[PDB]
Amino acid sequence: ELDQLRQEAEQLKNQIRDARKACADATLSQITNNIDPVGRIQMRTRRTLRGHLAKIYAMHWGTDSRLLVSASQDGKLIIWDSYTTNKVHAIPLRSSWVMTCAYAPSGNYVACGGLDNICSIYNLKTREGNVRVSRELAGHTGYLSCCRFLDDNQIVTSSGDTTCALWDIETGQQTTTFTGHTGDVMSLSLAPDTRLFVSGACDASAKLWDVREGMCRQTFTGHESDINAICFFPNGNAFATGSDDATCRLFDLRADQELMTYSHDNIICGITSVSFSKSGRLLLAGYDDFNCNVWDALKADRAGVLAGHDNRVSCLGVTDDGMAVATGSWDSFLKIWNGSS
Amino acid sequence: ELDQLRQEAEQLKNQIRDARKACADATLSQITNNIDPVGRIQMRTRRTLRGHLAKIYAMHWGTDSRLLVSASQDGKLIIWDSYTTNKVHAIPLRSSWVMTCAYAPSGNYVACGGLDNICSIYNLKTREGNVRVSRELAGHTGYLSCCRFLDDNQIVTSSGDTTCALWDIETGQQTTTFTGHTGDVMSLSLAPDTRLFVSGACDASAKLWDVREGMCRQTFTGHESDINAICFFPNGNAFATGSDDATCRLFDLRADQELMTYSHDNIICGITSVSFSKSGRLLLAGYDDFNCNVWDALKADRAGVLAGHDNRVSCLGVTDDGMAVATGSWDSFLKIWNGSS
Amino acid sequence: QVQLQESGGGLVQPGGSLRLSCAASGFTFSNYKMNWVRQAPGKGLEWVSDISQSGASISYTGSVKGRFTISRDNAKNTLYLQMNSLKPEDTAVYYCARCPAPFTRDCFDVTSTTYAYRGQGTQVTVSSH
Amino acid sequence: QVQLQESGGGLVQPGGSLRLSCAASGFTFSNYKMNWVRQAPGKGLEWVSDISQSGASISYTGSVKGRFTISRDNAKNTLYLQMNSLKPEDTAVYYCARCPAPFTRDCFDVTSTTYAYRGQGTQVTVSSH
Repeated sequence: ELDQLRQEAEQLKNQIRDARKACADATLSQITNNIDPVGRIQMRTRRTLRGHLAKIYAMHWGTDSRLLVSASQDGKLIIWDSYTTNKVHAIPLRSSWVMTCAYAPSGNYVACGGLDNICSIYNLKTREGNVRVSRELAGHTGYLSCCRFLDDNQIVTSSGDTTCALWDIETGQQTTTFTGHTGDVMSLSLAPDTRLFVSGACDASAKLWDVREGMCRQTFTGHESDINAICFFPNGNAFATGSDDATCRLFDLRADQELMTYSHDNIICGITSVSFSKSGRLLLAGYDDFNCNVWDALKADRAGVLAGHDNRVSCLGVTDDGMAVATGSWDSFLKIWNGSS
Repeated sequence: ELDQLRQEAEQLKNQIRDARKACADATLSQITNNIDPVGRIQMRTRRTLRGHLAKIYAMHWGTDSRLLVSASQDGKLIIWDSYTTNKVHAIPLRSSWVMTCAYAPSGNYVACGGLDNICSIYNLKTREGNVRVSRELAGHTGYLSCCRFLDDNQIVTSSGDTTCALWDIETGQQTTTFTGHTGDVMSLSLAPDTRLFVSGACDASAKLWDVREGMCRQTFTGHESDINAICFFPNGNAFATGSDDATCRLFDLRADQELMTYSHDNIICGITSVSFSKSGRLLLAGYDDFNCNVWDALKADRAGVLAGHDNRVSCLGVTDDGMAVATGSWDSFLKIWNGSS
Repeated sequence: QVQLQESGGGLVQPGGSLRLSCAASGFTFSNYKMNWVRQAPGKGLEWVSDISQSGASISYTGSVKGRFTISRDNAKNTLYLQMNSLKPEDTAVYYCARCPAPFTRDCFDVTSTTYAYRGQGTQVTVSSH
Repeated sequence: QVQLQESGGGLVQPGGSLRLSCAASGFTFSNYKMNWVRQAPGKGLEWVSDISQSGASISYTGSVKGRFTISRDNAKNTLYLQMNSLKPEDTAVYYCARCPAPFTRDCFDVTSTTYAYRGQGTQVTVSSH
């Protein structure tokens, strides 16, 4: 019984591999030879945000690219103003251990989660000005790893039990459950149209899930170790993935296979956060070796390096307009980098 | 390696059985048909000895058939005078649990033992009249089951670890060790000439040991359950054994096999003690069903029944001259039975 | 001489069936209570099942109830253990043991290292191949 | 895709010799530390042995030290476990495991129920016949 199913599964993997090989018309690097190189990029720290007691684990940018949300292990959730550096809110978290935080597109609500396995969402529309726990979600057995906002009522949540959930804020119950992973889901990214989202887990694989039907569409297996960071391409037809093996890989949904791999012999440390620019030409990946590297998504060349953190860069975010990049490390500091002419 | 040795042992065992069958010229019962039956024997309780607190476990007669030694589980070792009922000594034993007691042929020393695994010997020659522990022996791991006196300096001891020892009183160390049993040795009997002694164990077998050489000579396997009692024939060329299977069997050293079995359908209880008479014609075996039975050693007929005990007859002894028989039970009473004309 | 011989055993695929035979000689089989004992690799002896003199009373340990069937035959002087739904954890050496005393409900040291009233035993290995 | 295939095993007489082969594909064998894990019947997973990237460091469990030998061939991308003087209690299902991260000395959850970087394994049965 088991043998006949395992052999059939292996035959299916072989067929999928053959299909992938058949459609491999050429290589992305080969067709990008006749492209002017991006060249050296110099970015200078414009704003430095300090005040967090413990290490910063995650952060999220705002829709207007003005307010950002940061979470630290001390139990503080601080909303920063990137322009004037002013602090707008400082929410004392019920659980000190927080691993992720999300900013709603409307900015009215802010989500978070951590080892408590509880996704706490706070409402900023209160007239009194006192922030409060608008809603609490408890349906995940594993540690809370990531969460993204779909709208004012729907949120996509990732946990460490190899399950992703789609919660409804008003009812406080899971609407759709995604169970197709064999390892802890680390992070997920939302498509520009908020139709499909891909998730990276500890099984060295990335799965594409549809919000409505709730069934996985495509599975990508090109990494050698745990996948830590995932982000969508600006056009939504591709996504870049980072792992512990010191390698970033770009996957194309239409091609159903990896397009190019960004790896360096000198680099041997892991990758924590990755994100694209507005145009998608640049790929800013935060590395474990106390600094971040800006790669060229087309030429696989190190466009620039950002070394301004005393510890590993835990999170990295890019504004919607791409004006600046905010990097949070374990040194309790948030650095905002902007290009100069 | 194990198979080639086990098969050889089985082949040897077959050879012994064939040798036993070859020499089986006839049956003892067949040749005793032309013998006048013993007839009914009526024995009356002449002396009743009381004063022990707990159950009597063992007793031994003296050489002169005047003084007897009794041991009780309460920790007392009382020397009784069979004629006038007077008590001569009452030894407070260090260990309450006592399973055997011995009376030296000279009468100067008395031995005892029990669950403590210590064989305590007391000297009655003290001029002050105050008894004391003359010697203590500690070389047995199992419970002390039986012990018999060879002389004032040599004692044969049986323990519950399938080991029999020959201690030297003056030195207090084992002189010879007998290790050929696979079960707990319950009791042993001394030959009249003190050259060979037989031991019965829980492996449903009886072994003959040589005191000087220290090596087993013959092994008898005719019982079905644990052997509890064993006694020599007056002439020394045979011995009778009692077991839990409610059967007594007579074994002949020269014939190397059992001669005749004393069993009754109505009797289903175990056997605790057995002893021969002066002439050996009678077999007085103390049964578990609250009474003792006197069997005919040549006709396998119940000569008489002694029912004067409130509990199981733990021990039974016969004088050297055969005038009377003393039986000890768990009712704390010692009954002396003598025949009447 | 009381001797017990065990027959049957060997390699058995999990979920299969097997039969164990215990031939007794040297005593009255009907009168004595019977027992079965097993010893797993690296573990001690553990009691498996028991059957009374007439077979009117039978018992089983929790790990085997409903899987094994114990029966005795007085006329043929043999004891049986029917095994089915075998699992890989049941591999062990099975011993045919006799309660030491007759006409008795108890038997104390059947599961003892140096018991002198048990057979050599046989090896049973539930291994898939 | 990361996959590990185990070869060798089956029925072996006690005191004999055996060889276990672990073929690894889908990653750099040299850069990842390797491990051997066994699961006895009715018991949980237990760590057997480990070998470093270059093989200069090797360790063993107390129940196995001096009995098994572990070696790795980077050129052939294979891992070996040479077993001799086997005992009946050594029967178990052997898994070939890999440390989750490269260029690291620590392996946290190798001996875990839902480890996703270990092979299917092979069955080894040390039973005499």
